[PDB]
Amino acid sequence: QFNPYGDNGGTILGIAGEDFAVLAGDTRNITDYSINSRYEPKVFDCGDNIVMSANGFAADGDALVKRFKNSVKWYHFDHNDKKLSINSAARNIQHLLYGKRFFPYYVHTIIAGLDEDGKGAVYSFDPVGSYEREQCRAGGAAASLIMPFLDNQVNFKNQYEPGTNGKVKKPLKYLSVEEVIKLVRDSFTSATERHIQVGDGLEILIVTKDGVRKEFYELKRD
Amino acid sequence: TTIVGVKFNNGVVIAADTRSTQGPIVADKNCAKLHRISPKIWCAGAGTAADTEAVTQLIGSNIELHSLYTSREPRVVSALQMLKQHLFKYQGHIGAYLIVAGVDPTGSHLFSIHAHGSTDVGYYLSLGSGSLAAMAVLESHWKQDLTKEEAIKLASDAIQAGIWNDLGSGSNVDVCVMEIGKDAEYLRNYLTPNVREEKQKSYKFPRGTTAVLKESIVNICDIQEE
Amino acid sequence: SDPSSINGGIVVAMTGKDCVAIACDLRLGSQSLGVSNKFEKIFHYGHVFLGITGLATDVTTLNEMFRYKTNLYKLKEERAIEPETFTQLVSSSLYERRFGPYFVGPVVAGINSKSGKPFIAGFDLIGCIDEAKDFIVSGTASDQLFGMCESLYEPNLEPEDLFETISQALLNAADRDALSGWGAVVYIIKKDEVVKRYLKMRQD
Amino acid sequence: MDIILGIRVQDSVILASSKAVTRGISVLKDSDDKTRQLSPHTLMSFAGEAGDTVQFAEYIQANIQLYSIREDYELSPQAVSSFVRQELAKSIRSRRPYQVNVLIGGYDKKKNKPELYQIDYLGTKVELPYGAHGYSGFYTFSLLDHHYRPDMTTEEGLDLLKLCVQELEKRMPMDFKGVIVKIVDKDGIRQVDDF
Amino acid sequence: MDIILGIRVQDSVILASSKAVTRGISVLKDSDDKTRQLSPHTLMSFAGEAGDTVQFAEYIQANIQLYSIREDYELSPQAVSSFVRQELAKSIRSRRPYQVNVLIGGYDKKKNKPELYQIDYLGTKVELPYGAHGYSGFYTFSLLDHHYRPDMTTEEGLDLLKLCVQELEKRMPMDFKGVIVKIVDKDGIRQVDDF
Amino acid sequence: TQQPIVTGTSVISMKYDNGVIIAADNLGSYGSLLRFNGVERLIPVGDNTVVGISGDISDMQHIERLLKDLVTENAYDNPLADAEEALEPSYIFEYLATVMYQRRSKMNPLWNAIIVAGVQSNGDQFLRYVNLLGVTYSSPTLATGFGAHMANPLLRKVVDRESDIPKTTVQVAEEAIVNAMRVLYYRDARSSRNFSLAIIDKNTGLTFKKNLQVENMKWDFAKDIKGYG
Amino acid sequence: TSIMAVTFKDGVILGADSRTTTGAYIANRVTDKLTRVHDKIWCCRSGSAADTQAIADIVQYHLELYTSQYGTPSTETAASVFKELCYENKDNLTAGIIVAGYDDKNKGEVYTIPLGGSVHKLPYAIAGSGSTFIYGYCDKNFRENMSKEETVDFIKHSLSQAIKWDGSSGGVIRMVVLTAAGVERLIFYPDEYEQL
Amino acid sequence: TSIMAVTFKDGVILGADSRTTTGAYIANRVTDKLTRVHDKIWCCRSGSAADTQAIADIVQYHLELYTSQYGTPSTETAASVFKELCYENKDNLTAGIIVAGYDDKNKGEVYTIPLGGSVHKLPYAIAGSGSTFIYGYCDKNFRENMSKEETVDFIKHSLSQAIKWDGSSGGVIRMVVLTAAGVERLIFYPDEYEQL
Amino acid sequence: KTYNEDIPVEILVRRLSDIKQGYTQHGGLRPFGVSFIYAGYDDRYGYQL
Amino acid sequence: TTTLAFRFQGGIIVAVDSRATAGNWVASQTVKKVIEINPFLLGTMAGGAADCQFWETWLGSQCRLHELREKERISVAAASKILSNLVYQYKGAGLSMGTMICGYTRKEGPTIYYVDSDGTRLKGDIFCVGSGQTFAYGVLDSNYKWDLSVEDALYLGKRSILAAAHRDAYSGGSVNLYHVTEDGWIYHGNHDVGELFWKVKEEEGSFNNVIG
Repeated sequence: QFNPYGDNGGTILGIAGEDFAVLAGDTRNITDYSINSRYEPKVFDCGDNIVMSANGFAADGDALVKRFKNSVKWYHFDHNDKKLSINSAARNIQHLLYGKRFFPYYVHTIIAGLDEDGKGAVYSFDPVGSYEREQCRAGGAAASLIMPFLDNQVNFKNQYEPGTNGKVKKPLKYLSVEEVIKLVRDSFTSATERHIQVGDGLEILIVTKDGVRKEFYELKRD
Repeated sequence: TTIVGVKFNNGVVIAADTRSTQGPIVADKNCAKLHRISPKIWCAGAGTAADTEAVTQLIGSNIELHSLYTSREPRVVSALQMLKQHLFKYQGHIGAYLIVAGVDPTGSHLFSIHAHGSTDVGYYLSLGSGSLAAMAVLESHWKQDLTKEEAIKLASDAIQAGIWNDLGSGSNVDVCVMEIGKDAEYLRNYLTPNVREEKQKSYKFPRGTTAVLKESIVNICDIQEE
Repeated sequence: SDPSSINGGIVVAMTGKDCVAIACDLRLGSQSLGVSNKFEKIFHYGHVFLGITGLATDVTTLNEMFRYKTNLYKLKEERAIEPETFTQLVSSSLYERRFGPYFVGPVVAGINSKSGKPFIAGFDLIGCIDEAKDFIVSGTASDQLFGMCESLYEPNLEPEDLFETISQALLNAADRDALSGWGAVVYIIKKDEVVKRYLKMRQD
Repeated sequence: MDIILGIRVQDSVILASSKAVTRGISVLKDSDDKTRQLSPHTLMSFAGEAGDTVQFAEYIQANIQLYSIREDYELSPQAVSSFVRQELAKSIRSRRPYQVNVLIGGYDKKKNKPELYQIDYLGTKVELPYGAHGYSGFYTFSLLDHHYRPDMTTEEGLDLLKLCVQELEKRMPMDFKGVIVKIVDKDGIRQVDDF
Repeated sequence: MDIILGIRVQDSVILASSKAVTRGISVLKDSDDKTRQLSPHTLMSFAGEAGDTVQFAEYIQANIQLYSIREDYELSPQAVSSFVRQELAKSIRSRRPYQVNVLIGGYDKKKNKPELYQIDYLGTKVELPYGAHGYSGFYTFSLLDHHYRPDMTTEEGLDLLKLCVQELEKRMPMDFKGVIVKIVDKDGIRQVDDF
Repeated sequence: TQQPIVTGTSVISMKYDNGVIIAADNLGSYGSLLRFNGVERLIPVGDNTVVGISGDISDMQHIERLLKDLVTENAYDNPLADAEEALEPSYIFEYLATVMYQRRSKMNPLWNAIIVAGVQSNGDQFLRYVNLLGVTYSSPTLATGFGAHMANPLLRKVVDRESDIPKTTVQVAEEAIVNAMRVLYYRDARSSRNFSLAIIDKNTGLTFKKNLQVENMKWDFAKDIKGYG
Repeated sequence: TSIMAVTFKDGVILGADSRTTTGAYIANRVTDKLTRVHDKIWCCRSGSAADTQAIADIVQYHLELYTSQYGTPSTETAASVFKELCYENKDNLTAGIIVAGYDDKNKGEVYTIPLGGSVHKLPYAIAGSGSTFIYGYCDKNFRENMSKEETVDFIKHSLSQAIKWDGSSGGVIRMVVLTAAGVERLIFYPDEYEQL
Repeated sequence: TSIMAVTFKDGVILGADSRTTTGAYIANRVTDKLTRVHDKIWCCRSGSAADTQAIADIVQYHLELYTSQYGTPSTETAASVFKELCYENKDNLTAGIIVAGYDDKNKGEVYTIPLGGSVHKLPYAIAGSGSTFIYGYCDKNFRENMSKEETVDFIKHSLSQAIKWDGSSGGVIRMVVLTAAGVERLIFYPDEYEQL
Repeated sequence: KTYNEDIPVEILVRRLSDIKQGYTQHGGLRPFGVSFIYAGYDDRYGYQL
Repeated sequence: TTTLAFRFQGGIIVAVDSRATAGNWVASQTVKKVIEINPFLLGTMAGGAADCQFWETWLGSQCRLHELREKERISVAAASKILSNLVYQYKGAGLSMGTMICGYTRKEGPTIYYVDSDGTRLKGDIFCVGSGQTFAYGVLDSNYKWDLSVEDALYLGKRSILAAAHRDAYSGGSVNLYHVTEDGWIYHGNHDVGELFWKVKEEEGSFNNVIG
């Protein structure tokens, strides 16, 4: 017998901003209960202010980062050094996934960058095909831990003004690039203490109108 | 779940993790895992979480009986032979894998018992999911004839091997050191690694933030009479 | 499918300083179809509060089971049962039916009258006592609850900080879970005074 | 399975059960009643697994009537429901279950109020102002949110029910040959001969 | 569902097919039909499994029609059935079958005679004075062999179909929503609706 | 549907300051039957890399042959790629991996685990893993099979993380590997007394020691093990 | 795992390894597979580990009582006790015991019980699962009636081969010697036969 | 079956057993398992009777073609022909093949090929169904570079032990002697090897 | 437990009398020498003595 | 999931929900289940998400090479009949599908088709597909009217998904309504269901079984 998909855990978090975008993930790789690697990026730059992570099962997850960058290449070659949009890349990812549908990939992809308007944009794909635009979408194994805490501090989900008791919902505001560092670092602090596939390290890529910044923080060492 | 039980010259020291899991999710950051058959017969348990706690409580019951019916100290063997017998009837439908340790008048002991009724004896045994890792560290540093101050360090570094490399294991490391004809000392929370950082902010909220539909006061008190 | 996810249900419980709070949803489904938005999963024997999640029928069976056992305790020893003593009886009743068990996951929440300490405890299917002095969560949105609850919560809260935290914790998992929500009741349990506060929340 | 709707208006519980009974490939009987009178003001309608249903409906009717002739005072709907709940609980632990879903309607003469109750095959009692079991349920719980109002009279309630039936008749691909209606109210347990 | 009937009378082929489609747990259309013209005096009603019915209806249609323009010669209903069967047999042996049952009712121009052919998903044609398919077929057969006479007029075949319909409403455990009848006469293919 | 027949196990490896040490057991099991002894599985590829292969012996031998052919394909043309612009760990590795990924597509995989460890022409330690699924991961200490729970914890005492690559000398590093082989000879049923230890230093090259014994073994404590009672 | 027992002039010498594998992970490696079930009648356990030990406790209970009421058991008696527990729960209790012992009237005797539970007397026995590699060695070079020195080497040399060819056999070689002189334990560490 | 091959100083001697079971009914009790695939490179079949024969046929077609265009093949050349067919059909076919031949420049040689195909040099090799039983006796009684007459007797003793334990090997013991002199058949009838 | 309503006074008092009757009726066991006055309440007739 | 469409006198109202669950866990609350195939066609999303999202972009590819070749705008019946034959091929590979292609042309009127994985194609006047298609039918079919205003119809589409959303586990998020006219689809925007609900509880006086 051959069981050709395993897992390597990991957890990723994509947040769309309003002048930047955040695609972050942990660097821990596992197989079962043994820690394989403490450090191992999953959040690869592809240039053009697109960051991709195809997170989950590693062997698939490296295949769609290979095949993706190969197409960044062959686009730049046959369109006279065209700048790859978020829009273009998204629909292309869709084709690359969908084409294997009799032997699917078993990863959870998320992209991030700026769109063409000077705002953040995050699209998140299921392994089969489809996609939708986001403002938060976690993925990976501790998704269900990290997502509902991000919907309560960004979108202000089910909160009302103080002492209005349901009359008027709390107003949305813009979040600074600085503030969003705190949100992502705090989620994974809480995540480590309650989940056993996350820890060691956290690598946030933050995408702006000047370049891509890697910013590395430790977590609990188990 | 990494649980070592290391025998030494003047006693036995048995140490465990404080992590209790329910599936992949960490139920409790700190929970006890060392339980007490008898005041001189400690045990820690690995395998299925309910069936660790109850089977210890139950052969716990009958030994306490038995120690008082005999007007003498309850021996390590007494416990061992009842556990053993009890587990075999259900033919390995009760999931428990206990390291049993203890002192008694007839010396220091250390046993391991499988869910059916295999029992083994070394001078160091380990059970759990951590078993593999734990065991590696022991075989390098360990020798025959270890002092107390030696023993405890060997027990601690052994569970810490467990924490780093096993994911069913984590949080604090508990110890209980037993020496023959001296009181049994429980050092819960002996060695604390993985101390939780300060959260980036408070997530406290002003009054009135959430919406109530209705309120009431409901009574927990008995009926009164004026 | 799952014998504990076929009507859903959740219970969250938190401690504070000098207070506890427990809360459940009010959903009874039969699979996909919602049948009722007014079935309790919290009950009270004395001043102890026992929230019970999992399969629909065993919530109810188990309520009348402990109703029976709590009566005989009170009658013989001439007091209302304490939280800590009761937790041991919740464990044993599950374990008696070790095979083919009650497909529940209760939560014990009280404040001891003999020491004045918040005290909470939990159980799985077979029932392993899960100590805490944080919070214990149980049910079908429990993966979400464990993350969400930990993140807001600061160790020790005031009696009405505690109403704002455990209310938000419960709302946000319950509207990201399909078998939870649909009206919810949050209790604040102080020394001698329990208030039952229904919550305005999403019905869709 | 078979239709089984309840609707509890401010002065009567209106229960309805399907006429058609299909055992084998063919409808064998087209007018069979699926109810038993427990008490003069307590009615139990059933549908479920063929041949468990007959035994469980007649078993409970023996025990409730025995209790009624004893004290000469009929038990509340509240009580009946709980005794019903209790057996179904016991039957899934036993070797072979009774898988019989029942809607209990009764007029409680002690609160002087009508009351309806739903007990599923697992044994969950729920008070509800209307309810339903099986696949029948799916088309009428939504339609009933639209027109129900708590303060309705019985004849208003009968035309609502004939609306409910009508919706089932098209959208269900299983024939039921209309309902039989039976009302439970404080003057007794009566029938309606109109569909 | 899947009910198609044939009653050959001595001047007309009377094919009637169902007005209901059921996909999933509800009826999606209760006002539908399930028949395609082959020839202007050859009519094929088809029914059976999900989604093979439409796609195999139009495949065969493209084919009979290709011949019929090309040579401006109608085919014999006899010819027509052989082709349909040839295709059905072949698909059992090929990777992907078609599970569909067809009655091809036509009026031959050459002999001036109705001919009715019943083809199963296996692909066996067999000439019948009357024929059916599915479990629906069972109820109907026993009536046709009692009351049939081979000397019938058009109206007599219509009045007979009323008995068959009346029976089906009673015994059938499922809905089917009446039938559109189609009469393959020697003048055209003319549609009437049965009551 | 793939199934190994004959199996090899356990290859352990770690980084040190100026280079890497790779070592493996050499015993070709057949389940219960310990059927071969001396089955070398440290394949030196060039002079700056050892590739240690584990798993099925059948599959291993077929990629032993691929390994020799990479060197022959590189040696056509390129008179400046003699050894100075020849193969690096990083290239050898990639080729290995992209055959195995492709075989997983097919569902007829090479059932192995492969460590590649060397030192690159950059002057940089390299230590990576690829396996039967094609999961890539780099790691400062590494094992295959059942030494991924046994050997691994013990070597993670010495070289924990990337901050301690230049604090572990080759005097510690030999010993640590030696010590794991012993703990594996105790608790693992498919390991033999024979093991091969290879040191890749960048200033003294591939020093390839073959046929070391596991020595300094304790079994005296077994004398005071009597019956259970 | 390899277990054996060989008869010789002064009585019977029992022999065992000490590795007990489960899977690929060796649980215990100093296992004492040689159990006293009376005081001159010792046994050897192989097969399903909990199910052999359970039976042995019951046999011990039978013989301790047998001694106390009726007089001392024989090799024959003890083996019989063993058989009838394996035989009557022969679907679920899976046991291969070699019952070896020194009588003061018939000397050493060996019985072998395989997994069905049928007694068979033998002048040496081998049972296990590491003893399928040394079957041809044990028969060719064995002699009935060997002196003491010879016997101890015969069982060592076989287990050395068992160790070599079977990886579920390993560690210390334990021997218990049952004779009229008494009950003497010998222990042989690995260098002492890996030397050969 | 039980097949083996064993070297000595003039060349290599191949050994076999002519029992071939289908179930417990012997299909033919004088099957010759020793096959010539090149003039001086022989092989030993075991396992499924079809399977082994089809591959020995194709190695024989490929050494017919090797020797006619590339000069005489060595033991090695022939070994890698077998390996590469067994690898490419291990999930369709099963073979055990021991390959033994004489090269002039390297004397007698023995390669073994398990079911997945791997190639392994050895100085003696054992495969078959009765091979498990004689392992430990082989490793004691084997030298190297010994007289011809001692090799003929090592094989005799080994396969008489194999017949003693295994059901599925019996009948005459064939030998093929590859030397620089030529090919000598020997055959031993049951009553000679049964004593020795 | 089974009817989710508290036991009527009539029912609980007839039940005690039946156990007592039983021992004088069958088994050869002494009767229990006890006599109770029951003070009890129910919704059905209010106070009953 | 529950997506319905009805012909009336203005065109077709399409009405969709946005709750896309993974089961117990609710994946996203903002998933669009409307797919702009061109400016005169919209396709609903039902069954496999991935399968419908892909193939109806790719129907957009066959709409634009129909349009060019014939220099005339595509028939709605022609659109449906491209898609039908595509999913017939992949039947027995087990790809799941549930789409309503909705269009309005001037040479055929409003026409809905329901394209399905089977190869099944049914035209019609009302459909609802989803894992809560049963709730939706009830309200919509009683209060059905052919002769209806644009204003009433918009409230009727909303209300139908609402009823389904309330009892259905897997329905919610937000609803989105479109009104397909001749001249194109006009978007009527995004309404939250959990916020729509309380408005409709006061005004109508429905839902007397729901707390408040």
